Amino acid sequence: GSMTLIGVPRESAEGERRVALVPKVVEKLSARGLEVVVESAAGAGALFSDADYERAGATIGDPWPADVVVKVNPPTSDEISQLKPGSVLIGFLAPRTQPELASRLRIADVTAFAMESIPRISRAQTMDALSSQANVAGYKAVLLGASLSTRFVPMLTTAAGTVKPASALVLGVGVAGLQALATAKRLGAKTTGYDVRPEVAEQVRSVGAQWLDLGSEAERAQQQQALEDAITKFDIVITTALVPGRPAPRLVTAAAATGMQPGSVVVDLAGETGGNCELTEPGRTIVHHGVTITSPLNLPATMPEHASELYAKNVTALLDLLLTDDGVAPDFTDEIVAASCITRT
Amino acid sequence: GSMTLIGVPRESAEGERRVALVPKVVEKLSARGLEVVVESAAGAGALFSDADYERAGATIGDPWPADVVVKVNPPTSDEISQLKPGSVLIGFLAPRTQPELASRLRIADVTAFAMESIPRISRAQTMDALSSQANVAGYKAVLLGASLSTRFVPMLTTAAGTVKPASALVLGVGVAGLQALATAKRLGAKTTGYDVRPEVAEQVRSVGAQWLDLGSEAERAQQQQALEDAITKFDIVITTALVPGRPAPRLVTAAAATGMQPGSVVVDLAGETGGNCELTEPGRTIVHHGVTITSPLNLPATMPEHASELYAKNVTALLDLLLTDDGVAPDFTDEIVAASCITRT
Ligand SMILES: [Ca+2]
Ligand SMILES: [Ca+2]
Ligand SMILES: [Ca+2]
Ligand SMILES: [Ca+2]
Ligand SMILES: [Ca+2]
Ligand SMILES: [Ca+2]
Ligand code: NA
Ligand code: NA
Repeated sequence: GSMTLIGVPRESAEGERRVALVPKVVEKLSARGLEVVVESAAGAGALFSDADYERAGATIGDPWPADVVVKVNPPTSDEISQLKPGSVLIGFLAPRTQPELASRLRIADVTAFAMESIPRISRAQTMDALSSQANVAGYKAVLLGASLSTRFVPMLTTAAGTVKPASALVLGVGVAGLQALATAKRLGAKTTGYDVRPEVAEQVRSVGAQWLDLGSEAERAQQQQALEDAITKFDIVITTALVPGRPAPRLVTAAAATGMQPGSVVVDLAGETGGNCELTEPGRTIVHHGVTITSPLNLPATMPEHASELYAKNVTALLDLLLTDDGVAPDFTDEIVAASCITRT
Repeated sequence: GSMTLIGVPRESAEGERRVALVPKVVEKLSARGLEVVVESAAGAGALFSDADYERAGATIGDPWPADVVVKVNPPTSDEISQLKPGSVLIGFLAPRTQPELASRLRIADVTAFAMESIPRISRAQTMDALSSQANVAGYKAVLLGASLSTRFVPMLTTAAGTVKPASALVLGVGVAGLQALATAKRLGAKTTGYDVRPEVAEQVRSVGAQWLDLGSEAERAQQQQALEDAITKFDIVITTALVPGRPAPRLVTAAAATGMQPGSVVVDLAGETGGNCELTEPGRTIVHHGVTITSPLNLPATMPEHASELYAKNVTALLDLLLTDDGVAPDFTDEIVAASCITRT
């Protein structure tokens, strides 16, 4: 590993607090003989110091000309300009929403792997960055809902009075939605999950939530109306549904939100692509007819040490495929390597 | 009840969102024949509307000249100027920290009852406003700690990696501290409670927390040092200890806080009286050597519907003592009435 240098930059995006490698993971790479260069204050968002990285065997310095640069968010034009020809870049590279990025990296002679493009196969389970970040997001979505609510989540019997538990509904039960159900349940909520994919029922039940069953043309309208009616009954509604490269599916109409009791909260995780809720204002928290509608845009950044640690393990699992005793040598017959590389033509 | 008018003002204090009666409680008073006047937008902080109050039988109007005015925070000079002679005022009246208030109310010919001065006796269990508000505060303290942490609270085993649970320590286990222990446990933390009163051990254990045992002159120093060392081991530390009318007890030294791991959080509930933590900046969240120190000043206001509902039940339980078929007639031979009245000389 001594001839291979891995570079970790500070994330430049507004509000970002994650860093692509954390000191514990850097320590493992150093122990294997790889050289790691970490940009000064790269870990500052996650409350790490430069000394933490140096203790893990890194040097503090310019990360951009490394043989392999590992980062979180897509690189800016100015960042790409600093990559050296023949290098590898690993990170979220927005293959759907930033298609020019692939072109730019190819022109720069950088071989680049998009973490979003890691295929959903058994061998890649440890490399699934979309899932690790979504786990953090689902957990923090519940904390945000509970923090904005005007009411307790758990049932409590106090000397002053008794209160019923909150009912929480999660719409879209992928990784974030499942973690939201689990976290809401921990906190004492009565929980219900809904997803257009029927096979998700088992997962919803496995975390102790009720599976919402609604009951083609005039039937589809009865269904939409049944979903709208169901939403009005909940104190906390968390929406998570995405379509890669497309607007977020509309799941919470204006009427549904308006029909919720005062002090209820809708936590819409889909704000970057338009929101699942018609009344969502991306990146803001607003009140509509006494109902709080909030649209966090980067929940992983709000819990940045564990978001970064999990992400770092995802990135290093992929990197381990790319490394041989000879240094950096991606095997393009490996499905994971071929599927995630955005620069190969 | 038809000849007795109860007035509910909008709280004027910066950041306050509670209201002394909520619509559900107003409904009960109306049903008994009492007239209730609620100031317009009094419930707006808790997301209630004027229509909610009118539906509960209230009229919307000037609350100050009522026979009984019920409010949350101590009245300002201008508010006192609007009370009518011969009226009753019930609320938090800061008997320790605002002694002139009693004098001012006496001069105004108002008979005033401080909720802080409700005696801690069996008959007054339903009237304990300090406790109901502290329950809300302990719960919201944990949500705030978990929201500021850079790490998960629960142990999780994910495809990306496993994380250990957070350890939470609560210093001062009265009502807020006990609810903080219970809430942290719900969320998945390993919990420990500490209090200078030994009899609190049973309460700490009853919520599934470990009781911290530390081990006169040089012994007291060994104890302080043992507490300091213990604090460094925790991911979330919640401090709640108060002395009525005096500075908050110092429980977390600068060294203790500094010795905590990066991304750990200290949630100090005692900021209004100086803070339990030496590094606390009242009403702010700061970072010191990678450790987050936060000092919320009004956690009840952050969950205002249930804080107000419980408070409303406390206030109305006292009010029921003061009411007879004849209207307002406090019996000063009743220990609760005599102990809580601050204007009687
Ligand atoms: Ca080299
Ligand atoms: Ca090194
Ligand atoms: Ca390898
Ligand atoms: Ca009258
Ligand atoms: Ca009336
Ligand atoms: Ca009575
Ligand atoms: Na409901
Ligand atoms: Na620890």
